[PDB]
Amino acid sequence: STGSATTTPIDSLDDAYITPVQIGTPAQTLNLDFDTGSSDLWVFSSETTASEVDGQTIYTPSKSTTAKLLSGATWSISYGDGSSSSGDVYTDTVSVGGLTVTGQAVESAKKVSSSFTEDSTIDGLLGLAFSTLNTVSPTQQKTFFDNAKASLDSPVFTADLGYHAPGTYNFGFIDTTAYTGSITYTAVSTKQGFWEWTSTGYAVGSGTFKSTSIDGIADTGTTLLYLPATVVSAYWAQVSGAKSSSSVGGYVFPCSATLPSFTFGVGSARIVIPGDYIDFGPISTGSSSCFGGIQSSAGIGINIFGDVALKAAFVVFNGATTPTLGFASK
Ligand SMILES: Nc1ccc(F)cn1
Repeated sequence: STGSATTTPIDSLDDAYITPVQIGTPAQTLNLDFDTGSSDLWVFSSETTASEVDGQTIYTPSKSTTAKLLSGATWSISYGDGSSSSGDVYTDTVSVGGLTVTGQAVESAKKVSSSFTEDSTIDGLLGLAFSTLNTVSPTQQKTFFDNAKASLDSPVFTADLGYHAPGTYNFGFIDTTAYTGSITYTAVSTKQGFWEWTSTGYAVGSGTFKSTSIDGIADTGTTLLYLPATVVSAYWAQVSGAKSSSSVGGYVFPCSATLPSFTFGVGSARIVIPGDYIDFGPISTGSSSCFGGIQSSAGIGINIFGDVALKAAFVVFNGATTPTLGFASK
């Protein structure tokens, strides 16, 4: 089998991407944030504290003839932005773009933190990291991809995120029309539960490529590109007026600037992020100071190839016996 679904930026800055997902019988369609950095499929629900729901579409398990409560199971997750959610668990039928998993664990939120409530466009998350990170207790549950993998034509899922435009998540096949050149595959460590790989280096704009190993994760659920302080300083040094702002929480730059591209290495291959992809707009409404899309990982403990990086590429999440990651230009 295969599946294919369109993924769309939630706003004019590509702050995140949502993909429609059918849950239950009859289907209930929720727009979920596909997150290769986490491993829980959780949704806003009929059980979510009312004051914490503000415009999201909810899953109502009592209206699904295929929903079954997973007895005694609870879940609780926290993310790198300080947000969190928790609740109980059902199993139900989940479909993405034509691909169906029966008995998928659907984590129903009883509580969500303020940043989830305040985002009316995201009805939940669909985790696509490794199932070892799933938070369900006392019996850990598998991701949608892990459950579907054996049925797929090929044990892969691909991310083709758009810049200011729709894109595609495919399951079970590689669309060879969706990229230029070839796909370069690179090794993955699953030991932290992430799609953790090692970039071979970087360049800023038209500058010299620096060969240097940068261990990091391919994370569709993180908006920005988080890299070592040395790399980030080298990038922003090329932008007149750019500075690291403690008050704002990262590098800012004049909104009047035209940004240089940023290249990262995948083996001997190169992915070029156009400069415009690095502009995240005014720091506050009407400001002429703009927030940068490349930020230091120093206060994080891991480098993160988030959407800024991934949207410049066609990315293969290869769940073969030995998982790997593939990147192509597009
Ligand atoms: N980096 C993040 C932040 C929030 C979330 F839900 C997932 N990933």
